[PDB]
Amino acid sequence: MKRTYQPSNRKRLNKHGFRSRMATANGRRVLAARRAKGRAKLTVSDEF
Amino acid sequence: SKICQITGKKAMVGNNVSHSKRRTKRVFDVNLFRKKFYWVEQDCWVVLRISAAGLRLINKIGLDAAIKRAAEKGFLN
Amino acid sequence: GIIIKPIISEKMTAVTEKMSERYGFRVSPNANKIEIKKAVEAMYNVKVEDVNTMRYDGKRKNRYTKSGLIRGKEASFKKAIVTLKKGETI
Amino acid sequence: MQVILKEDVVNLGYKDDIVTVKDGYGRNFLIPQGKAVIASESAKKVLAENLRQRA
RNA sequence: ACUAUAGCUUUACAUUGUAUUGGAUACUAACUCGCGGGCGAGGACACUGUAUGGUGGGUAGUUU
RNA sequence: GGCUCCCAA
RNA sequence: AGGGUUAGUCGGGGCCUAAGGAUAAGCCGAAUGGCGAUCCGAUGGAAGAACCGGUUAAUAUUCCGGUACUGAUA
RNA sequence: ACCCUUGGUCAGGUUGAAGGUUAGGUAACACUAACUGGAGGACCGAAUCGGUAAGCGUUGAAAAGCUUUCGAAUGAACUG
RNA sequence: GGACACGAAUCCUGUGUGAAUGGCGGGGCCCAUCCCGUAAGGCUAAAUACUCCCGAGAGACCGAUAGUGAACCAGU
RNA sequence: UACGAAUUGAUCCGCAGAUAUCCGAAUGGGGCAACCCGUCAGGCCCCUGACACAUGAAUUUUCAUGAGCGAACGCGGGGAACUGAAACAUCUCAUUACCCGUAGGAGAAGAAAACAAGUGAUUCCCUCAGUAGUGGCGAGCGAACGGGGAU
Ligand SMILES: [K+]
Ligand SMILES: [K+]
Ligand SMILES: [K+]
Ligand SMILES: [K+]
Ligand SMILES: [Mg+2]
Ligand SMILES: [Mg+2]
Ligand SMILES: [Mg+2]
Ligand SMILES: [Mg+2]
Ligand SMILES: [Mg+2]
Ligand SMILES: [Mg+2]
Ligand SMILES: [Mg+2]
Ligand SMILES: [Mg+2]
Ligand SMILES: [Mg+2]
Ligand SMILES: [Mg+2]
Ligand SMILES: [Mg+2]
Ligand SMILES: [Mg+2]
Ligand code: NA
Repeated sequence: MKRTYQPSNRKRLNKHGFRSRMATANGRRVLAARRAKGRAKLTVSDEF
Repeated sequence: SKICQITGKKAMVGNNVSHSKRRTKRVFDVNLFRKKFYWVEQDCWVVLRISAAGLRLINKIGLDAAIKRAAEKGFLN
Repeated sequence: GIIIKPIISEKMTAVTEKMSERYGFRVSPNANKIEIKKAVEAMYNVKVEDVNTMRYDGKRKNRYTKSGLIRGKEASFKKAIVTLKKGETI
Repeated sequence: MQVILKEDVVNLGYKDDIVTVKDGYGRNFLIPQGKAVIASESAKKVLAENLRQRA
């Protein structure tokens, strides 16, 4: 049975990466909210 | 950003009011158009996006004076 | 000073007992072969023939405190196997 | 529209005079085609002065 | 079903002017389109703004 | 593989 | 806890473009913005260039010995 | 789910369309015979895609499965 | 059409018009008298609002399932 | 734990300096943030360290200014619905929530084409007053003049 999560690093960074968040105004809104909450990880670019 | 370059007029927000006083949001739009003008002082042709009220002011006080007044009022740019 | 420390290990001892013109250094991860070569010439007054490099990432480790557990990492480094000209040692 | 006349105009004479016309007839025809110019106060004063220097 | 409404559509004013025996014709200069990098075709119409009358389960809020 | 045939080219 | 992954020739990238994306000149639009041909963008095109034998507890067309090739530079 | 660009895959066996050649036959076509040929949302059947019927499972090995059976398998195919 | 306490005097304007130079405007529909003021140019402190932060203090506020989600490895 | 520094004045405290890798408005060009690839002037020597190389607005290519982030308070541009009216459409919720733009230490307002039936620019507090009004005259909403103060 195929499950919902099928990993792909290129797709992950294209969809949720730091540059894609910075591209639009609402992505920068998301980044500002996460910084205000104080999250240790800001985007999926942080994980390794 | 469709604004009359001579008068500065822009679209207004108002209501459609039915007979039963139902109120619906609406826009009053400017009677706006692009027109080509002969500028006599510089002997040139200038295309202006203006309203009919702006055209009335131009026909009243001349195109050069209207352009100068609009520039001093900040409408022209 | 890109060179951090020499490599003392069984593999390095075996390769030096075999060839005797080969020496292993641990250097900064961003130093390429030309600068590793010039640096070892400066630090030891020898002529260098060839350089082989490999990048190591740090090992992941488990720091143990009184209450629980923390996840940490060691620093990354670069290995540099250095071949001197036939006749010289370190 | 109030216009000083600059050249001769058919069906509307009075060269070098003050005349009223429809705004389109004069914004789209005369002023673009050189004859006539809008009679602002400065141009009215200059025209009156030229008339007094002629007379 | 009741009330609105996007859209479509009618007329008036503005954009919008000139002549002839008014409401028709004609004109070109506003305005629109094509070609080439001015020329051709239209033309005071068309288009758009304001107002107005129709149509409007396409859409919405409700009642029963 | 050239080559032959075909049309959906 | 200590050790272990070695490349001019292997793979990738550096070069090129597709869908698409971001934009220039311009266009549209209460604002935030939306369009719009050069650039980006592989899943495709181009890539210059070997090997037989040994060898570790753990690497090998990468280390060692023989046979070569390929590109710059003086 | 659908679409766009660019790649890949489909053991083996069967059947025998168009067409071609050589005979007869025609005024010429027509029209019969043999061989050849290898078409097809053609046939049987692995990989593969799907999910017909039955059995098992139902605090299951599994938040939809397994075994047997069954459909398609050069295409309106499957797949990265 | 909108804002004004106000669901059509005052103020604003999408659309179409359009003066005056003692004149004009206002006093809740409209006229006259009376009274008040002088539009279509601009600037201006104080008394007013708030606390990310720094310093000094306080509480008939809590005392580890309370008090901030977080007294500790906490936006972990 | 070692090993060192320190009365020739360490460590520590106050003020002033030096250095300050990479990403990020990121600004030499790209990019999958913390990476890849360059040009021109020099200096070393295929490779290195140190310069410069963005865009928009005043401006005359020399020059200053801006971009981004960030508590609340201010001003402005858009702007709901649940709810209440014991249903619901005018009305209410509310010129609220929310989105967007943009200042300052405060901002906005402010010196009568004013209120009134004598006062004399703004702002804020207490009253006037739940009054005058307004409203399917329902649910509700709700002033101003005057007086007392801060300034
Ligand atoms: K080597
Ligand atoms: K390597
Ligand atoms: K499969
Ligand atoms: K101020
Ligand atoms: Mg372990
Ligand atoms: Mg319905
Ligand atoms: Mg409702
Ligand atoms: Mg390219
Ligand atoms: Mg590829
Ligand atoms: Mg192995
Ligand atoms: Mg078949
Ligand atoms: Mg099968
Ligand atoms: Mg089959
Ligand atoms: Mg707690
Ligand atoms: Mg850039
Ligand atoms: Mg109700
Ligand atoms: Na850069």
